[PDB]
Amino acid sequence: MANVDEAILKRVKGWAPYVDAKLGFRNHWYPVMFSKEINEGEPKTLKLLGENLLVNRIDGKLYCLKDRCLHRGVQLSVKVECKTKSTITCWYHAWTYRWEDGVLCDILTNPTSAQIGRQKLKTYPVQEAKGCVFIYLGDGDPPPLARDTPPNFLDDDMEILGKNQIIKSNWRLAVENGFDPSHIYIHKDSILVKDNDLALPLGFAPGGDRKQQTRVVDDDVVGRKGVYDLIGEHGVPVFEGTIGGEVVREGAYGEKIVANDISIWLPGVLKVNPFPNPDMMQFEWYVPIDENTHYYFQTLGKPCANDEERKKYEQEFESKWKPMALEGFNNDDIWAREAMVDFYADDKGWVNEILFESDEAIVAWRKLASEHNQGIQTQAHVSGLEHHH
Amino acid sequence: MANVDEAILKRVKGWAPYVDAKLGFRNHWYPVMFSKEINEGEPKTLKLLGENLLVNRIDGKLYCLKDRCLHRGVQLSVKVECKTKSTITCWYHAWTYRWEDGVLCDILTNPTSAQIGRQKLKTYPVQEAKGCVFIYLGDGDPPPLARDTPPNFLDDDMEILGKNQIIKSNWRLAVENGFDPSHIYIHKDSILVKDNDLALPLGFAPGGDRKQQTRVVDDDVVGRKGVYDLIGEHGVPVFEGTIGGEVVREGAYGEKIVANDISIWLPGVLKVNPFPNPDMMQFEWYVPIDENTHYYFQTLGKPCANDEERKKYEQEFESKWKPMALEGFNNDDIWAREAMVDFYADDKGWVNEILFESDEAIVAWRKLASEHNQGIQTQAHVSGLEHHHH
Amino acid sequence: MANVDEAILKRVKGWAPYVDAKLGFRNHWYPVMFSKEINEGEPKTLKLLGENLLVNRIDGKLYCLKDRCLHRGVQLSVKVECKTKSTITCWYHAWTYRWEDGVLCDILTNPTSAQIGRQKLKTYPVQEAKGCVFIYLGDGDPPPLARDTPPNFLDDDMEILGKNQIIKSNWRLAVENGFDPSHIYIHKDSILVKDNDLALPLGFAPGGDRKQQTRVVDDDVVGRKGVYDLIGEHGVPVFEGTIGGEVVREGAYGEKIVANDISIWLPGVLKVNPFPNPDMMQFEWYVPIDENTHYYFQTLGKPCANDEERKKYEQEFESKWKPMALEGFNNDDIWAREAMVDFYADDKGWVNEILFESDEAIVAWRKLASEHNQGIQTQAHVSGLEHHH
Amino acid sequence: IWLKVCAASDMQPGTIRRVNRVGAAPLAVYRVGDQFYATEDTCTHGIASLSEGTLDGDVIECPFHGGAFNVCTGMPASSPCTVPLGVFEVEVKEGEVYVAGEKK
Amino acid sequence: IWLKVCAASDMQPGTIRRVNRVGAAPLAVYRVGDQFYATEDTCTHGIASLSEGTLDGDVIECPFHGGAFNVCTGMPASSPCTVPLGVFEVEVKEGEVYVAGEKK
Amino acid sequence: QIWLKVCAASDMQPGTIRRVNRVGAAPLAVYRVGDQFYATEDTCTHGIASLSEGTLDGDVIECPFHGGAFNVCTGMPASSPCTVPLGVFEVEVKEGEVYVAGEKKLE
Ligand code: FES
Ligand code: FES
Ligand code: FES
Ligand code: FES
Ligand code: FES
Ligand code: FES
Ligand SMILES: [Fe+2]
Ligand SMILES: [Fe+2]
Ligand SMILES: [Fe+2]
Repeated sequence: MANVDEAILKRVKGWAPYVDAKLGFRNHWYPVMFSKEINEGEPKTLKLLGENLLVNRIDGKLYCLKDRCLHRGVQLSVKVECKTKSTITCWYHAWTYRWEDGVLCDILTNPTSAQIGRQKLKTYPVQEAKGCVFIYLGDGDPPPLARDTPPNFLDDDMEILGKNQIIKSNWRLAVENGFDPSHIYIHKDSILVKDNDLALPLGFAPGGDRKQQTRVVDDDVVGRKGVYDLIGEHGVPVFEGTIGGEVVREGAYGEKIVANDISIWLPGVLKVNPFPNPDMMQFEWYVPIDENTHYYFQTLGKPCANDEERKKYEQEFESKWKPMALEGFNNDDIWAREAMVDFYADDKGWVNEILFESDEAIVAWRKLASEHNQGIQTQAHVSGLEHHH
Repeated sequence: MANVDEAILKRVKGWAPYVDAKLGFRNHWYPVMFSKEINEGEPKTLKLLGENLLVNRIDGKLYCLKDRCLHRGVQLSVKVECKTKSTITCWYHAWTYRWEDGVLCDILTNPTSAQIGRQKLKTYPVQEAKGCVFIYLGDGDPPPLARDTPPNFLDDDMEILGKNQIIKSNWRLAVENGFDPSHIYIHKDSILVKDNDLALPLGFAPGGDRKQQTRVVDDDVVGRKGVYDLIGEHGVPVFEGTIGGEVVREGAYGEKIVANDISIWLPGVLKVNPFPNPDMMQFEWYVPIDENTHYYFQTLGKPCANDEERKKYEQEFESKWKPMALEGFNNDDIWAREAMVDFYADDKGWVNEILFESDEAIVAWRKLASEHNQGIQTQAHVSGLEHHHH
Repeated sequence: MANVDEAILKRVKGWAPYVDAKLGFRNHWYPVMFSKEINEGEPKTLKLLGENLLVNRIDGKLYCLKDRCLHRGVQLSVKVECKTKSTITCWYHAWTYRWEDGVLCDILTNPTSAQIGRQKLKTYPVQEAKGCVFIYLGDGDPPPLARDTPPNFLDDDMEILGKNQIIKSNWRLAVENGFDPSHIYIHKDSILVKDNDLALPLGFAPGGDRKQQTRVVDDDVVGRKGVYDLIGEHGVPVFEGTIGGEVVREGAYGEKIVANDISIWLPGVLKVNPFPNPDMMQFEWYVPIDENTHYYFQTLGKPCANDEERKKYEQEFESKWKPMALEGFNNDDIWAREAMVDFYADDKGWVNEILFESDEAIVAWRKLASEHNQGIQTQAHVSGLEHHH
Repeated sequence: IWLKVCAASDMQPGTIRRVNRVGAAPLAVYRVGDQFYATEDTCTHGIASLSEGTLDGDVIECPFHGGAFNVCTGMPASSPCTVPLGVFEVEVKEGEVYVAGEKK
Repeated sequence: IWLKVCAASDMQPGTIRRVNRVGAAPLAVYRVGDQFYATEDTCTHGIASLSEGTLDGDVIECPFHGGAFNVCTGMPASSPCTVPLGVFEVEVKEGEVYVAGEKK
Repeated sequence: QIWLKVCAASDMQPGTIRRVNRVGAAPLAVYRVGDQFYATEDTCTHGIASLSEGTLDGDVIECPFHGGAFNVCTGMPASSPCTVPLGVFEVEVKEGEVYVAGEKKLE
């Protein structure tokens, strides 16, 4: 709420909430690390939606506290003091909080303080699923994690493996690039295309009406909100790039057909199926860290019936899929996102961009996101909500 | 004024002037370096209250001129040209000023210029005391230095030694941390505690009413304004820190009793007595350089009756007190100050902080500072005061 | 065009347009590099008046396109794809533009797009003269280059040699320093003074009336607009600087008379004649890159009747003039400009500066520039012009 | 040639009406007071449908970025639009609105 | 049980009176016009005394940070306050002000 | 040279300024405030601007260079950036003729 110039928001009537959502959407689950990255009794720091957080594993369960003391606003993590299994004590004046509910249960520097038991450090729900750590950066009782994950990600037999890193671009630039039907052009020379014999066009000549270009899902059995890119349904794949009539580039004529269906879902996760191989799927999140950075949380899923297949899959992932696809294919997506930063940095790109046909997919996402997000994160949420009677 | 968003200042009615003083208080004396650091005819540059200054020693006496030529506003220090003993010539167009009164006395590029003798570069009073260089960053005739110094700092036999450095935090965060009764918790593991057998509690359980937690000084005959931390006069010291009623940390049970006499004084200097030893005193200033930094001017005083004694003290200072106390004890104060930067950087921390009992001392200081400061330094003082004919 | 606080512009009634021209004057020619730095088929990037541009040489002729794709605003230069001799293809979605008119002629990702042939990427005129590349950062058909060059620079027999670099200061601070009669004081210890036996005063005691201090040119048949510094016509040069009546510094008493004819011309080029030698001239531009930087385009001219003289001149330029003059003399101008940055950075210096007699020259320039510039560049020109109703 | 849009009575002044055409791009019909106009439906600055925009007098504002055009001349009225819109001929024969198959 | 605080006339309209309770947190009694209300005196956001704050209608403004509460419901009216204030019903009989012994 | 002949009181309209050039001396500025006449140095003390080219608002003259201003009666600064007082020269009208002092007033 109120993150962009009001004059700009007034102009983008089709999707003002989205353009305003610089810091991301509040009240959604977000993956931030893998389960194996946080061990028992070893608090870890991270920044999500502009908020500094602390995550700890106690008796195997994860807990999340805002990494900012209620007293003088210092990060507890500057000098972590976990003096009892269930609490954390601020290094400054020893205000002590319970990981379970964030209640200020003790103050070593003044055991008679009237503040004891009268204050609460913000806590956020944390759930582990498929080896991934999800945090509900929101208020109140959280909805099922399924609402904020693409279809099949939570399937029992779905084996998930991935990689996570910090990328220097606003989360929206990452989402739009990933769902961009015509951006496939930047992948024409990817080693995956040649090494995994993929069929990959340079783009698409749209067919049918604009309504047929996408399929918006307004509600799933679990309340999911997303959009499928159907440009290939009635569109013509372009395999020969011409300029003035002369052929200057060709797409890839591999035999492996991948990415039959691509969908983007709130709060901002893309599903490409099948990819990077006919028997696999790719689910990737673009998690807002702050207004200029995001976590590029990549995962590859493959149904595995037993420990035998999970083992083989893990070997194939480390030896081929991670380096050839997650890096060999998606690395080009990283600098593409970074390339759009300047144009949108002053929020003016949201007005001056000149869109063409395949962008109907992006527009559908912007509208869906604007209409169904569960809240706009504001700088005030970061410093402290403000209201004057 | 006009340093902080008015909406925020309206919210902190108890100490708005203090919250607005991001650049510090004008019209007060401030220490900026030690005498031995400025030698004859060796001009030195420094920034105080956001203003670039030049200090020089001529025939032993210190002079201070604003380091910004009246002409095109460049710093004279980019290329110093002291062509005569009593003057400095700007390297750009040679406008020449007298260190003694800042008067533009000559212009080498145009000896016929009408500006000659008709312009004056800002000068500030400079005074040396106890081996420390104090600059009165203010206008008009300065008050006695004693007004802006803690009691006993100027005593005849008090030998002063110290260290100075630039710290990355606003000066107010440094002042509050220093006068913060409960912050003593951050010093529980200091090498000084064990190595100097100190008795040091973890905190305090206040006793009595609010008024009794401090003693506001506004009756001092020399005019100094400050506050004494009396939390220990009715409060029970905390030596056993508990969580859920169980002891998880204890204080230090050393023999040496220290720091039971703590006071903060305008413009921003703390006095801890006795410290770091029962026969010594610590006086430290947190001098505003700009909105984000301050000089952490530390001094330790110990009465000495002669050169033999003051020499013994100096040796003890270099081999023990400086490394064990000034650094071994106060280094934790430095990162503690830095840790509060983010919360207060947007000026929102002044509204969102959740205070507890011992902060009564900090509140008293904020009120005293707001009511008795001699002026709010503004960005306009830095660029040039502005006024439009009414 | 509102680049500075209105309260400040209201105060500087004699030259508000100039004070507002923080990004430079639009609709003027500006030198940005030397011809030998741009080779056939090798596009080069640069920023001029805050705008990112791309220059390319095709069949020996130079072309300039704005380095920002119309689609999502990325710089084409991130990954240059010139697929045909006359075009450049954006690496992102393959929007293809013609170098000669900027027309969007093809889109490889969708050859049926309605945008093809309807959109046009901004182009700017480019002209090479005296081995220097000039770009007309303006709109509409350009005026003759001579209008924005000092007298004699384009003389047939005038051989031009020089160097260019990026300096960290607003272009105006560089211009004023260059035309500043009394700044000659900073050159009193230059090696060129002793090594080239120059006569050089420390300053000037002006004589005559205000009007006599300069010669404002607004009747040049070529349209040139500039000012001549005539302080020395009635003034007594200072060769003995005194303090308290005591001589503390002396000027240079060499035999070579130079820099007795100095003039500044829009859009911001200084002509010093004769300099650095009695038989040479110096022409230097202070080209706006952005509000904090400028190109210091230095050129030295010397009449040469044939290749023989040109080679000899070239040799001396490399062994003497460039190191002893352009660097040995002008290097002090570089940090002098930088020294003024802080005072003017907040625009307050334009109000608080305390000028003296010789600054009459600078004032004349400020007024000439304010009255005769061809346009004020604005941030909107950079992001995309804005207008309502 | 001409195509049947609607009855002049079916459009309240200040309203817009999208006209879908078979095998061709859509058009937009605007009723300004008691006069009717027509232009391409697609905004020249992107892929927006101008019929989903806001009409103020004889100026239509695009819902996407706030660009605008004069519906009579098709000329840009507000940034970021710069490319003139295609204008089509309209005729009201006997309380009935008609739009020309091609642009004037 | 009920605490006899003071005579209704001991308080001028729009004023606040702090009521100390040995072995208990102090209370604040507010006189809004000719009505009386009571809450805990300590601001829930810090150590400020609401009795030293500013009363605007039925809303008490904390002197420290500008946080505020509705003296009738005890609910926060302005940030940064987030924890509801303890409220004590008040009764005025025969010109004497009485405040409930325990929060309710 | 004590009194310099300027012009006829008639030659000046209320609220105007006249520049008085002097041989071998800095120029003066004579201001007519109503029917009263005042004079100061013509050169702004903040730079090299000619105050006679500025704007007179009542008894306050505004410099055309940076917006600084002075009270023409006292010569004291009225608006920043000016800080140095102007030299003031007595003016008297004898026989309908305006005369300005050749030397400035002193303290
Ligand atoms: S800032 Fe954490 S206990 Fe004081
Ligand atoms: S900037 Fe110092 S003499 Fe000109
Ligand atoms: S950003 Fe250039 S073709 Fe899409
Ligand atoms: S698509 Fe219409 S203004 Fe951009
Ligand atoms: S102590 Fe009351 S609003 Fe903070
Ligand atoms: S020269 Fe008059 S205000 Fe600056
Ligand atoms: Fe991609
Ligand atoms: Fe400390
Ligand atoms: Fe120079």
